[PDB]
Amino acid sequence: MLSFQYPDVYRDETAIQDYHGHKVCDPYAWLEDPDSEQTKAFVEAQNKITVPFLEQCPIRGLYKERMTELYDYPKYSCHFKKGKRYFYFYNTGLQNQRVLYVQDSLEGEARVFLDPNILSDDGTVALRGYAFSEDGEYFAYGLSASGSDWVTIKFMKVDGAKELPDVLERVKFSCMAWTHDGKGMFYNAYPQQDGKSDGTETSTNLHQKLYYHVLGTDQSEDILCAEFPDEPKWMGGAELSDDGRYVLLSIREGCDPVNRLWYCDLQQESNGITGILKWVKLIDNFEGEYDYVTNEGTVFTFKTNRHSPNYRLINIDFTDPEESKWKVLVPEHEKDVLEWVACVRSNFLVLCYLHDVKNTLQLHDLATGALLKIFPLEVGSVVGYSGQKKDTEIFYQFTSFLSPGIIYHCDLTKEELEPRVFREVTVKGIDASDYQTVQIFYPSKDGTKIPMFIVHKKGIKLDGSHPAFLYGYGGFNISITPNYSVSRLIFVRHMGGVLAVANIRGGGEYGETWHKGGILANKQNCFDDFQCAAEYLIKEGYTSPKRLTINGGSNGGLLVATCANQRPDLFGCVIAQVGVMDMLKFHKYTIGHAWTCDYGCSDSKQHFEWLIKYSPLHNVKLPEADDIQYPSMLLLTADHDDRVVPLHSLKFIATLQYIVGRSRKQNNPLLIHVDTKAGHGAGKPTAKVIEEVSDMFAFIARCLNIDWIP
Repeated sequence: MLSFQYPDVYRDETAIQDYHGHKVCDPYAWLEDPDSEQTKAFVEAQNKITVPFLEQCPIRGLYKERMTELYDYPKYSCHFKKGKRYFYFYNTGLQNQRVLYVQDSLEGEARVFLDPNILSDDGTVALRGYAFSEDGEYFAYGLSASGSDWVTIKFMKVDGAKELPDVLERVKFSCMAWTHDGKGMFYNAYPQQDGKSDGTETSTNLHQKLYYHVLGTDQSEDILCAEFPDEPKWMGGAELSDDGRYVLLSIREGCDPVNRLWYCDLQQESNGITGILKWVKLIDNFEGEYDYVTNEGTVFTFKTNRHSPNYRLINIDFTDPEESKWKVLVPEHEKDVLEWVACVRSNFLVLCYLHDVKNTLQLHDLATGALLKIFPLEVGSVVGYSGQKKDTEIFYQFTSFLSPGIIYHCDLTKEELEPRVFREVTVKGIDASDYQTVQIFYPSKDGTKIPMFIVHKKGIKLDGSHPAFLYGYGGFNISITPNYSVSRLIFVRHMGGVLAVANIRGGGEYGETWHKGGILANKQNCFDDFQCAAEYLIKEGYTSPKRLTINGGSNGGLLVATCANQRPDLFGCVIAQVGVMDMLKFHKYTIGHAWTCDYGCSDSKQHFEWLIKYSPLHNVKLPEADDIQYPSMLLLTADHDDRVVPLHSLKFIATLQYIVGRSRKQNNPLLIHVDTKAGHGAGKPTAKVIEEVSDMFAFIARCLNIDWIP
């Protein structure tokens, strides 16, 4: 098949670093500089071979045409109310960015409120965060360009959708919260730094501070309200209590699901917000997570994991704050994870649980925590919710593997609560009834039972003949729950494929114990779990190694790259998106310091010894057996991915092509595609999403020689 040559790539054989006596050579360290002529030429040369490979075969166009047809369906978010108006997001089908609409009543005619598509023709300027004033009359929103995490905050008056002059720069990883007097808004920003701040730099992000912006002033006038000069990794996010009386500051240091919780009683400020607030350090350690739900006077309800790995609700009275005095409002469940909680209609709580990787939704009494109502759902996920304390209704959106899903509405003023379908769209071209979703539990190496969803055409024979696409993430307490993907359903229907999603350890599916089971010294459990998922699909006859593709992104990109090194015999194709590949250096760049809770950090001798065993960049090795080569691999990244800097994928592909690609037995391609004007993924325009899925499935089809099934 391979009718191209890999690019010349210089090896700096002098690049050696000692880690606690262990010498590590890094011959492609120069690819860490995105701005050099050398790195730019590398990217150019790699794209020059990848693009013709992906575009050459007619199946890419067949896939793209079908994706363009099938993805063209109306896409709505839940309605939410702010002040006297309702809002929702809506994409007519193929707009690059969804549009924010407003109406003056649920009966009322909608109009465009914010349309990001007119901000850039290629749709690479996207909304990233927003906050309405308490009265709903003013609106702040973040914009990111080219997929960067950097944000510019802009402002509008809601009535008439009027642009205001206020602009806030240097915003990243920011909360936004208006004080209820309508004077101004809390937000986070970083200090000025040398070099670029556009998403193409690798500079580490430290010393984030909390500011207050008074509407109608220049950013230079903003008040510094909190800073942590002795703790450069701390990040303090502010929110207002539901009654507007207290600023609650949640301080985090990295990815650990824990936070400090400080508060400021605004009534006690000497003269309004004029400098560092009189913070009361209610919870002044990183031992537990405390997520504000609501308060009634000084009694504050928090969702917490403090000695409760599946989470629970507690009340802390600010007048009697010692731990032995806290009240348990809704105890921890033995198995089900309490995912989130909202307070609505003054004295209702909405609780969303995860029960064996499917969501349930119920209403509880605020005063006692008693269960009041179960909202019936099919098997799938709750992916949207609206309803705050002053609201008298909820909206929530359900989705699953086989249907775009349903938006429900429930009027909570009625004696008998009757949720009703509010919006439901069906995708013509896909008949959900032709397919089924099953959940199985398979044993990992150490015997732990791991959940997996499998989606396939009804009545297939389990004879190993089918292409399969196995997805995993496995980290950061993230649960991978059912979601709707037209792109994956085209693989099922038009490529005869089987979809699988493995809920491996490191995730949040079974609470904090599931997370801890796949981090730090136990990170290898993630990889073992995922390899065991592949073995299950093979043994049970869904697929065979030569027909199996694995995919993951970010921490999931690390997952599939590691699995390619550890078990190249198990996979036909590997697609690693925006992956962390250099586990010895990840903490040096942008926000990578925040991932040490899951990975550790190479500065520690103990951690180095875990990391070096699985780091993809440091474990590329020719398979011993003459009859085994590496799977076909495709790495996808982009030049403004400032979440996972692209050097990770650049150095990894250079290493793959040199160590493995040069071998005579290697006939499967090892390729990278580096996109422009894009980043880690959030906010990617529809046009780019379509190109990306078309590339992925064309790669699979070509490498595995799969015929299109029209």
